[PDB]
Amino acid sequence: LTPAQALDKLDALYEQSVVALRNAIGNYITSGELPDENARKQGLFVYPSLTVTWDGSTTNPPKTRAFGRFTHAGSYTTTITRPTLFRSYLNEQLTLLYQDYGAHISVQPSQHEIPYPYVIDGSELTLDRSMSAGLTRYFPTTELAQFSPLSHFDARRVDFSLARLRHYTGTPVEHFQPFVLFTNYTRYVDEFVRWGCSQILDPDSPYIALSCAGGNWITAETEAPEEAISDLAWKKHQMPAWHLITADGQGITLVNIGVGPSNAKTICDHLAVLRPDVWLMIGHCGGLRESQAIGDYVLAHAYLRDDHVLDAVLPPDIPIPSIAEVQRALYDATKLVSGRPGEEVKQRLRTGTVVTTDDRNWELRYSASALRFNLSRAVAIDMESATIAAQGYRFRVPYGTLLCVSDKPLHGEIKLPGQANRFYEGAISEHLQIGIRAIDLLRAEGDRLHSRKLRTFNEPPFR
Amino acid sequence: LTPAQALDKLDALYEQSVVALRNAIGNYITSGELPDENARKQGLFVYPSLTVTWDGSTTNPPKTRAFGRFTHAGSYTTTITRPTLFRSYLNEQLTLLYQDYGAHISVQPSQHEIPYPYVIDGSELTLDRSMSAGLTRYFPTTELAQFSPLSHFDARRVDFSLARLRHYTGTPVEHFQPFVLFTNYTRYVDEFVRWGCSQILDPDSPYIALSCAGGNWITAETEAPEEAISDLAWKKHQMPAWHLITADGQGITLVNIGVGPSNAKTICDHLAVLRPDVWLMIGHCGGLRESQAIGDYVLAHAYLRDDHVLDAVLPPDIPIPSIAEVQRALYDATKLVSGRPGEEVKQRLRTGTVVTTDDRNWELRYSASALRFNLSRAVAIDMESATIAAQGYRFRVPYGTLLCVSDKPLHGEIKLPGQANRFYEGAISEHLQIGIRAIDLLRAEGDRLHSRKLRTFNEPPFR
Amino acid sequence: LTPAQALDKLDALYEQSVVALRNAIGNYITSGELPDENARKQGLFVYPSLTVTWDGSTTNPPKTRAFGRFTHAGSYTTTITRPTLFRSYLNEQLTLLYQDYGAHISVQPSQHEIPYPYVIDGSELTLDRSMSAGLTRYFPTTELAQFSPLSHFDARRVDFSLARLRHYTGTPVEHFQPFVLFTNYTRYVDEFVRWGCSQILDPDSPYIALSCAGGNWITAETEAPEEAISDLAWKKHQMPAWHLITADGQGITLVNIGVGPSNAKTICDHLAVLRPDVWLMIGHCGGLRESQAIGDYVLAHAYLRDDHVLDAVLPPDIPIPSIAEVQRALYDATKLVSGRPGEEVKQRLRTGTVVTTDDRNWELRYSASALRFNLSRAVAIDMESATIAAQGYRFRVPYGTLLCVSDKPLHGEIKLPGQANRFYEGAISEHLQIGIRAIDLLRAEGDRLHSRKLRTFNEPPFR
Repeated sequence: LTPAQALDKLDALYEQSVVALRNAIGNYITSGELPDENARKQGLFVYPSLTVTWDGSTTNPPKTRAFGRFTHAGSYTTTITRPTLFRSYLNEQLTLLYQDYGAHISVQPSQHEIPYPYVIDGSELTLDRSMSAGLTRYFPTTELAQFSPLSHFDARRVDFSLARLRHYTGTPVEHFQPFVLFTNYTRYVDEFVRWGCSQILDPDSPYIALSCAGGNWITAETEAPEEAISDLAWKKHQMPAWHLITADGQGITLVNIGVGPSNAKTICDHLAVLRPDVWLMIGHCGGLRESQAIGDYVLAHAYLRDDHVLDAVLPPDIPIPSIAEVQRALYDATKLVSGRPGEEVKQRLRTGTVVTTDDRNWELRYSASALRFNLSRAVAIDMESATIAAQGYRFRVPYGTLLCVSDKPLHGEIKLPGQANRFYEGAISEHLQIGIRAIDLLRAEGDRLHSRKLRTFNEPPFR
Repeated sequence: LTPAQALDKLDALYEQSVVALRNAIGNYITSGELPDENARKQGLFVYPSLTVTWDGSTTNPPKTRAFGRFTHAGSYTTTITRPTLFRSYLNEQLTLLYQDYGAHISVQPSQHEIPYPYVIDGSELTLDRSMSAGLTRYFPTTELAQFSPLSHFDARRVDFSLARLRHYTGTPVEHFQPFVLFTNYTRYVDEFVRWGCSQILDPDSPYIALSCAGGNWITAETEAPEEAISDLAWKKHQMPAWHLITADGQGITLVNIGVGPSNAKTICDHLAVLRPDVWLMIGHCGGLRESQAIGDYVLAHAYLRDDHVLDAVLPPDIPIPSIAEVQRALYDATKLVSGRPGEEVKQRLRTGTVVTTDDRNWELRYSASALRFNLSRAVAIDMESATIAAQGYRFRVPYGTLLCVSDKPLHGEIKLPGQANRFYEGAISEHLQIGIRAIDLLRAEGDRLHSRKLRTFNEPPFR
Repeated sequence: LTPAQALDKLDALYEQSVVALRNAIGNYITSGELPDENARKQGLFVYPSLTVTWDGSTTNPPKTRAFGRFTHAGSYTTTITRPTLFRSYLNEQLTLLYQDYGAHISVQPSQHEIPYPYVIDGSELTLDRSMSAGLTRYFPTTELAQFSPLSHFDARRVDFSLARLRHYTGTPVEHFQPFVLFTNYTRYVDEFVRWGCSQILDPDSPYIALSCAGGNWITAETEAPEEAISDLAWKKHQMPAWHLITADGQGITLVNIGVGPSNAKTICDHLAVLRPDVWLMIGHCGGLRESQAIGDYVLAHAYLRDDHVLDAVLPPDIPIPSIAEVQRALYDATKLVSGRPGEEVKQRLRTGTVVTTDDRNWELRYSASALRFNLSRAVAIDMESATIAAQGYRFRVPYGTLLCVSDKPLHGEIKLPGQANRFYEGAISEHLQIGIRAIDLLRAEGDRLHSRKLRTFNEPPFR
């Protein structure tokens, strides 16, 4: 079976099942009819299954490629969902294994049923208690409990996160671009939207659309480009997102994750299933060194993890490295945008260890932290960095952090983003531009972007 | 010196210093003039100091009162800030020690200077780098490096939190009421404002005003009571607050803390300095038992602390108890507001252990958590409870938690806040009313509210 | 006082004290005469003391330099030993502070006496028990329990390590060069000596001498350059060293630390006092990825610390970053020497996380380690790397690791250093050359080499 063939059969089996599940739900609601356990056993409400097999012998198998590689010979399978949505990705991946390895591709019904909530296209159902109780009782519901994996996530895990992304983001998952930017300050999105609307108008710019948290779709032929940032978004969605789309889907997605490790973890948990090409943390931080000035930039080369939120799945003694590719991009982008070539940057940019804490009022316990700050040669403190970085590491998503000093806790200039602090607010536009330029630089690097620094021993074939 | 005298002298010394500091700042800005180190040594920019002394001999000293008591004989002192703001509190406290113990009160300049940022009534003065550098260099600044304590917080710690409360809350600290309600869902404030505006209109209701996050002040003689909830509030402030004020300052303050342990901890750190009479957690949770129905209520009698955020200052093995007074109020209010002719609360209310986690996607690791959930006899899971409760314990603020099941993760009904949930949205109004009634019941209890369950061995004299 | 003046006075006071101490010892040995407690109180047997003071005001103080900087105004002092030995270093350092800050330099007797064992130049005066007991009783001994630090180490700590370096190394501390190479396989020194002797003969090469472990001094005018590697060295010294010296003392020192974290830690502890410019780990490792071929190179970008030896002074959760400057040099040198121009290095060079263990037979417990190897995305495993890197971090000595796969434990190719390993043995010469070329590249970078990534908050003025 070939890539295009597999994709078509996945589409077929998927659509068929969701349509079948919808009907059953409809019938149960209109009359009280239940599906026959026999047809289900046949794969009535089942996700398609993709299996790739490799004999284990090829002339010269790619030994340098970061993804689309095989560690050993055997069969790799995985349940698939939303084939159309992942068309490109699945094509690209299956193609790599088909050609470079001459792998056997096969598609068939899985043993896993699609939880009914994921097939209800419109809105969540709102039947009376007796009705809901019946649905959860006779239909496929989510099951919290959960020879080789072909990809990082299975169908259920992906459907789970797609629903969440939409809810938290107030945006359709189809609009998400491969290059992500995370911010922890509302003004960054103000600046992003402005620069975005502007780009849409320039006929030379690839940016043709702007998806907005809340539903707004802005294009070059839109009447009132002011509805871009509807204040209602921040009340409806916890982590508002904005997508600057391009025809080839190589735009920039910006998510305002807010503040705290909890949110940073959560958003990455879901965004990971879209297999982004990279996500950068572009936000404010507290400068810990006497020589830093508000408005300066910090490029993180390591993290002191005091965020706790990931300690169970990724112990604090596991090193989270930097991605050279991303570091260079971040560094060069700072030279370019900040208008200071060579090593003039040194006066505006500091590269060092960032401390991420889950305690916003960490200042009330400075003495208790001082030793570790010193021990780690801390240069700045924030609340999302390490988390974003750890998640990128966990999910194989290139990551990086370029923060901007919004204050100096240890040197009297204590403040809080969202108050009277002109030197930081004046840095915002520039800061955002550095992130955007880094993305441009990385987007150009093509495949060089992804390296082997994130691969595990049992790394799945799909990127 | 008597209470009223002490209060007047504190007011005098305080205003004098803040005025002196403003002048010095103005002079330095207009000309470049610096204050003379001699006048400062005299207490030019200094916080007033309040000292209460007790000989150690009185007929029958209160041995049962939770607060306003002396452990031993001696002198107790503390720097004071915003005497006017704390007029009632300070009066009530000094009065108890003055009469019941015949204590000696004295007010004098302290050795601590008021950090200039706290005297700048308006926003920050827009100064260039050279100017700011000078201010932080020649004037008092907030420093992290920080006979017996008279109160829980000193002037600097208090000023620090007052500025914060205003920023996070979008409200003036003068409007905060003694009875606090914390919510984690935007709809609760919608319901609170509605019920509030309504009360303001009822001539029999003590509620005469409604302070709104953002600046709005609604009274019985206000034209458009719709500006109560300005959507812009949720963009400008992280933890919007609303105060239903009464003439005697015994109203109800509601803060939407949002989601996560980080925020819960932060807000409590600052709100603690206003010495609230009680704070209740009124939010949604996930029901963990199959016999629970969406919309049911959970009264927490214990907490499994998986929030991490407070592990350093309060180890997980330190037991956080329940306050019987608050429990009864919460239980009775559930009977009253929810009460139905032919039924017992047991069918709607479950009393048990709540798990508070910093991991929103804890479901992705159920197996790893299952043992502890069982071990703890967990009944519900949320993200703020334990934190609010632990902070209450730490700051001696009676606390309680009454949650409402918004979904059942372990039983095929995963629903998210804001998603279409017929039976949880329908419970919000009643839920809020239970909180409000519990407050009413506690407000009536007068002093019974506060007990000795929160006192430490070195408990300060002031409540 | 000027740098040159300070150096002369340090030399004077130092020589004077060591001479005074020798006499006193001589007198006690020949007759039984004890020094008078009065002359001692005057600084008879005392180390010189160097003090630098800074008013705290300078036009534009260096805010970018990695070393020779002041954090605040005040006085910095330290006891000094072997001024002649450290002449260059002390000169360079005092000069930076003298000119760039116009600092006040002063030299005077300290309150610390030189332990007599450090003044016994030969150490060959055998004394009976009664005599030794007397010496330790009436003279300055090495006390184990040993206004702001001017440098990282004090006179006693330095003397302590200089003695050790000589003993372990079988070399005079005066011969140590600023650029260090650490190896864990004897063949690397064979290759180093060969390439060294050869360089000494080329009239264009800066290398004019070769100090050998054991005592040999080889020059362009030496008869038998075969005595370079005397087999007796490996029996006499635990960590033999070899120095390729140049007229300006910018050669290359190579130390064969052997195997194990204990040795790696120990050698660094002592070598640190000579304030090297950099030290690189050039040794073999086990390749953990099936795509790696024996002979391939591993550039470490992070370390999984399973060495234990440094856990107490540097907790495993403290991140040990990579030094970009060193990483580039190592990377570039691999391109140049490995003659694989461009991105083709990828096939020979793998950049990733290295696991350092103190358990050579770790293979007997693979299952127990597999989880962490995977968790850390381990690429190779060795026994010195992390330790060397940690020590570099702790002592502010730029560091880096470029290992060469000598075997593949996880893939049926286990090989022991010294066994017939066609593809590892054939790469040793190339490997060593990569290290040497990295040093050449770094040596050219001048001051760029040192960055601020290693500075602590209380970082001493001296490099």
